[PDB]
Amino acid sequence: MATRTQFENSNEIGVFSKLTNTYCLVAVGGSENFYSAFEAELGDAIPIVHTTIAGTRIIGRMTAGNRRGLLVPTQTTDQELQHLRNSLPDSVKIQRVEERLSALGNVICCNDYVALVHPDIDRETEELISDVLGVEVFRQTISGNILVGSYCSLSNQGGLVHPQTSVQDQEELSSLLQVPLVAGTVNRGSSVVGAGMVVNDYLAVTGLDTTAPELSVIESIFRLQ
Amino acid sequence: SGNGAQGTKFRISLGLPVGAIMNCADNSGARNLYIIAVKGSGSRLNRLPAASLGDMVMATVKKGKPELRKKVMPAIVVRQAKSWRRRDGVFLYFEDNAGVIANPKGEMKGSAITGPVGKECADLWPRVASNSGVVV
Amino acid sequence: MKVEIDSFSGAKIYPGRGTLFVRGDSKIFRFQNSKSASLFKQRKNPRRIAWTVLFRKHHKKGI
Amino acid sequence: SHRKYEAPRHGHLGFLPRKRAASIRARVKAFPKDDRSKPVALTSFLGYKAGMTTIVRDLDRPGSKFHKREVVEAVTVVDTPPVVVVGVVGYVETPRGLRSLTTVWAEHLSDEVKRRFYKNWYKSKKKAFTKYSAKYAQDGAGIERELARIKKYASVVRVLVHTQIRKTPLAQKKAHLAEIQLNGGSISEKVDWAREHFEKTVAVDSVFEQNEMIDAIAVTKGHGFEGVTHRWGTKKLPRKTHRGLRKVACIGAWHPAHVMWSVARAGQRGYHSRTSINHKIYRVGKGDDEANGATSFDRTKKTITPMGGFVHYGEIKNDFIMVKGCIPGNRKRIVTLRKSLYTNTSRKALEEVSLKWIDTASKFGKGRFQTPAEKHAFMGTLKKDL
RNA sequence: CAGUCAAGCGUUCAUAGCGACAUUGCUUUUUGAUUCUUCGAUGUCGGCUCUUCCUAUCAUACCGAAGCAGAAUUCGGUAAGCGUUGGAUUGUUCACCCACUAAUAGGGAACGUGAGCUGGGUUUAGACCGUCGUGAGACAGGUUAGUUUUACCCUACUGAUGAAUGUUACCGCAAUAGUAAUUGAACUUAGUACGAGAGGAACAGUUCAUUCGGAUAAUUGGUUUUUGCGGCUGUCUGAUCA
RNA sequence: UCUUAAGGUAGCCAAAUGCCUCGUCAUCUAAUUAGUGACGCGCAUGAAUGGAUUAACGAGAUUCCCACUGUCCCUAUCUAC
RNA sequence: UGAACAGCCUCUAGUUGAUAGAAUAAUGUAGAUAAGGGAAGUCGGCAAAAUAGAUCCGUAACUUCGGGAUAAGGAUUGGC
Ligand SMILES: [Mg+2]
Ligand SMILES: [Mg+2]
Ligand SMILES: [Mg+2]
Ligand SMILES: [Mg+2]
Repeated sequence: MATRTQFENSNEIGVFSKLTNTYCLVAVGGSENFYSAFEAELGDAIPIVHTTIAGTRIIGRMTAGNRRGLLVPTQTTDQELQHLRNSLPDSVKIQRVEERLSALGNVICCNDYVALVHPDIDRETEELISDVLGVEVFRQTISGNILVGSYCSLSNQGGLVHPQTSVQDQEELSSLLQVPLVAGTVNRGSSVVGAGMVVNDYLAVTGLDTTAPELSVIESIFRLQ
Repeated sequence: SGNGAQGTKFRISLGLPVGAIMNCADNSGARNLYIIAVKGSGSRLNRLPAASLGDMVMATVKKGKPELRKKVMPAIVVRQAKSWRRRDGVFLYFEDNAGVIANPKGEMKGSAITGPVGKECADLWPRVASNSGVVV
Repeated sequence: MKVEIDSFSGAKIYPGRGTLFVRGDSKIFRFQNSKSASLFKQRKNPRRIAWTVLFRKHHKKGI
Repeated sequence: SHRKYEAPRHGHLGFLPRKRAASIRARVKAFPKDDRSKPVALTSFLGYKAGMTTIVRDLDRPGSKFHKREVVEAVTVVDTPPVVVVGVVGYVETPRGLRSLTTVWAEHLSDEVKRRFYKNWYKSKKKAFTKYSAKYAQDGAGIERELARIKKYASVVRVLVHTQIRKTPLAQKKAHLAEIQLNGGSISEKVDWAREHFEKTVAVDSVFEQNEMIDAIAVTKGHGFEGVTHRWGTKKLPRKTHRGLRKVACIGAWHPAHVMWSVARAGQRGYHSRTSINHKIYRVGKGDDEANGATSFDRTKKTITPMGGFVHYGEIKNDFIMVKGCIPGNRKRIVTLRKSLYTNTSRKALEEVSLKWIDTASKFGKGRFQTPAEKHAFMGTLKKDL
């Protein structure tokens, strides 16, 4: 399933949510339908944490997540950090990042094995990503889009990239990430695919205005069947 | 703001009246935006309609590309440079006035934002938070 | 609460006190008062202003 | 002809005349409505405004964007020594309104309350209530006939109380005396409570408690004669205006051939009695206690007084009320704090408030330190300290 | 500006909404008509500022009717409590566009308001052009430059004292007078009711905001004769210190 | 061809001269009864009543732009008299 | 000091005259400063602000070839 969901009318689910294999994060100011989608589809096996990052309802663009670790910005308060430490399982590691770009979901596009980052990140932050997430890192842009997290949706099975992407960039990124990539649109043609939707190994959640060919492209590239 | 607001906004000290020229932060090829109107502003005799951070305004491109000049379009203020108070009581300000171009529903005409944006704007507009590099 | 440090003088900043300034290169400065804020805007070097923590650390005064 | 552009009226017509108040202590024009089921308690209290400070607390509003997040708010401090009960009075109700019929005083009156009955205290024989105390020290003869008179009549019982001005840093020495309504029990229970509490002190926590919405009645800060531009907020006339520009241009039409009362004019600004409602109590502090300024999270033993004392006031050695926001009147002024005239739910009047940190830095400048121990620890040793 | 009658329009159907041929009125925010008052002078444009009043109600409150399924809209009632904006051009009133908004309703008060302002226009004397005139000169033709006086009196209004009520002091009562709050958005209800679909509400609840008002100065900003501290120029006190 | 002494030539223009008129088209602006460039059956332009052009100059009249600012949003404070 | 019988301070000489005292309300007259915006004010940028000396670099259209021109636009300046 690519599950049709709105955040109070918003068809961008990746902005307000962060979904990994092991956990899920949702914003505190959410509707009953928005919570019920993650509660029904994810089930009781996977914890869902209602969280606020840096005083903001936006959490997907603020944080970058992995099954092994979670990265939070410097502006995240101690109460939010302690609540995430209690609510999250003991396996994941939560570490604050002290870096100027500070919006880790926009900066970092990552999965379990390999990650794409903004080219201009600091070397200490790159080593921190490689340490906490245990993930090999490449500094690359998707056809000149420096915000790889906003302009790519990535999982273990496959990836969706920006629609206006050069084909040469598509095989280059596909060989670099060792996963097949498809250029496509989400939410009735919105270009920002990573902000448009969240995905993991068995679930994808998207906006209600995402059309049927777009949803078919999602389930084909992410192998959710 | 008005239609495309995702939630409400606390009152930010108004810093951009009508006639203000702010930098154009996105990559749409426009250089500055000239504010002619503020969405949702009230009516008082002699009072100029002023804008704050996170507000949607009506603006014209005074300097930039000729297909963007000589027409009115909606814009969103992302940097204010007039100091305002949050409910945790810090007084903060950027060093320039800056906004981006959008449609009336709020999605950006451009694709990337240079420089910081305010969290009071990023929470209120998700497309701005999507294309934003750093949110403070 | 959190007690922040002055970006110019190293003084302790209590909640609701002073100002904050986000520069165009996305760097955050925090000023405890208008005196240190105005010295920052006048572009003085804190290594040469005699009452700052960075000056006293440089000059080994009370260290 | 008609006004070309509409605009709202400058100023509020219900706050006229903008004259100076009759006294420096504002009158309580209305008390909370009585019900004869609760125990006998006062409806109000007297204190002295000391100054303002900030706090940090965790906001609890289920639905706000700042839910479960720290906010910093401005509070004002009212120094409240325990008030001394001297006297009760009863009011019968006539077709021309309420009317007092008797007043029964306490026996021993202190000097600070009997200074209220004098303009030249230093040259006096101090003969005040001397024949009244001579009416006392019999068995009961001239006393409980007036008390049973208040029981037999007098549908409203009010208590004469007076502050303890000598416990405050004020240099006045002459206490303030007031009537406070009792709002519990029957008439006999009210006057029995008063008779038992003659010459006795009543503390502020007996009448107030935390998270209670109260009203402040006080006379505002005076400003003397003021022009129309700041007194009423009218628009300044343009720069090239002959004969001045802080004025109102048209003060009326040709007809009616008089200046109207509704036209804004120059005169006295400030020193008006005001009643400001719905102020939440954050802390009822005890003066017989160190760590008044400490919370459960801060836990550093410091009193509520800032560094160098409150500016123009001094110390807070007595009990105090920390109340949210601004109240009318300036520092060192008598202020009457009153219970609310109605029950407010509002999901804001019912919020339970627990403070996290209280500011005790100096208000006589940009204070950097909360305690002298913290200042000494930060700055190290000085030349004056050996 | 409002009625009465109703041949017709409205698929059908006079009157949901309109309404010809006729006819009865109201108003003095149009322009006329008249010459009553003023020629030993009542300062004739417009704008700015400010108060109050009227209702023939643009919006907001509660309702009735529909060619009212919902959404949007139209007609009407009680209603003047409350509001009715920012600009480009023009001296303008008016107009015409841009835009926001719940809405950008109409008017009066000596065509409100010049010892309140302004002086762009009109409307003296300088000057130019066009037309007219032999000419001096003329032109609800165009253009440019052109002194805006006085309140200290009485009343009114805003504030401030105060004799006399045996004296003085404290605490009060309340006749009368005034009065104040206003409007919107978002979430949810709910893609629900309704509908064939396109579309698409409302009540209760929550969080904010606009306009207004009364205070206040903990914080932030402004202000500096704290001439408080430091720096700098020129000169003077022989230099130094000051 | 008529009429007349002869019928406005070269140039110029909604010009300080154009009633209609806020003329029409373009440009300038988000929007222009303003400005500029064109057009000309020009109420009523025009050749020492001087026509057209023109560098430099102007306490002359008008429009736009940059800088600048309490002119303004929206007022606040200080000094002397 | 400085280009300078500019402005500012001093020497010789000459005055110390102009009803005074006490407070520091409004409105004035004269002098000033203002966050953010920058003519949205107004008939109209009225008024105020900004620029400013000197040295070096650089300087357009047009022109009656003389100018425009300090065009515009940049950099520097103390003491030892
Ligand atoms: Mg105006
Ligand atoms: Mg008028
Ligand atoms: Mg009107
Ligand atoms: Mg202070």
